[PDB]
Amino acid sequence: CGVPAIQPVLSGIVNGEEAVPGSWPWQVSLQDKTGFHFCGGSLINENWVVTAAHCGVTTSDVVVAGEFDQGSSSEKIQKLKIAKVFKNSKYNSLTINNDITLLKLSTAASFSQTVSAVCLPSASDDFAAGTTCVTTGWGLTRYANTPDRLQQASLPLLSNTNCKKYWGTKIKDAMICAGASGVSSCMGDSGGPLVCKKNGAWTLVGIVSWGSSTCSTSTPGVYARVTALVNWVQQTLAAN
Amino acid sequence: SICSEPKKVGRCKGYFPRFYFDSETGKCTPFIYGGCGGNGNNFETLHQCRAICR
Repeated sequence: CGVPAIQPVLSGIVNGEEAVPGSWPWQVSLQDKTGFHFCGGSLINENWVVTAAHCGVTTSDVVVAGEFDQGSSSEKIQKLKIAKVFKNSKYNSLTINNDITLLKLSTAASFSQTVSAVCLPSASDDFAAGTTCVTTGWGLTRYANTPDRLQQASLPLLSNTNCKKYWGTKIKDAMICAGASGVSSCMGDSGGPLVCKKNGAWTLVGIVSWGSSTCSTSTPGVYARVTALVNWVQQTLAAN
Repeated sequence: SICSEPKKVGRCKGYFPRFYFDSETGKCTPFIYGGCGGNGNNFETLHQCRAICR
């Protein structure tokens, strides 16, 4: 897990940049039945995708893997049906806390150079404030259509104390902030990954969740804190 | 007076086309909703927005 066959390249989503095609192979696009992209997600193995609960995914939507340019027909993409949706029961529609949903596919994704899994952390992993990580997706590049090509951005993790100086009590323990650094997640990025590179491998630290209603690049983005939710993830996989 | 509520995108990072009733302009109008914390002035279709305001 967490080792793209095609190496991402970063300069070191608003004010992001274009991904090397295929370089974030756990990234999926969640599309409705009329074909519109509404959220992102991440492959965590060949049968399961993790995304955000507020994305409201149903068995009518589909998971699209292996995609780079949504305006292109030259990509060998996989249009994967969803067998069942598992929204975290503790998801709070009020505070957007515990913002995570698992999707079990009707048929397994076929892993390839351009399609493979991100690593998941253990509940006790520590991803230090100030760590430079990466987020990706097809959300808007300016706060109106979503961009055709996959975007990426590097951005620093914030401490929750420092994140609270912007957002106050809206920040819960099951959230982690990142950004306020010249880039911003934006509409259509939800449910996609925030990854940090731990031990030569990319690990899912955050799920794109919420932030500035205008995708301001000077305020922190907020992400579902995967370490706080990964025990629920493992129990859901085990039981279903 | 639900149509008098303002366009609210909310803070979620979803891409959800919707329609709202613009007072200034007096029309039903398309906007990108983020997926959470929306208010009443938020409809799935233009027909649906018009068929309850106008």
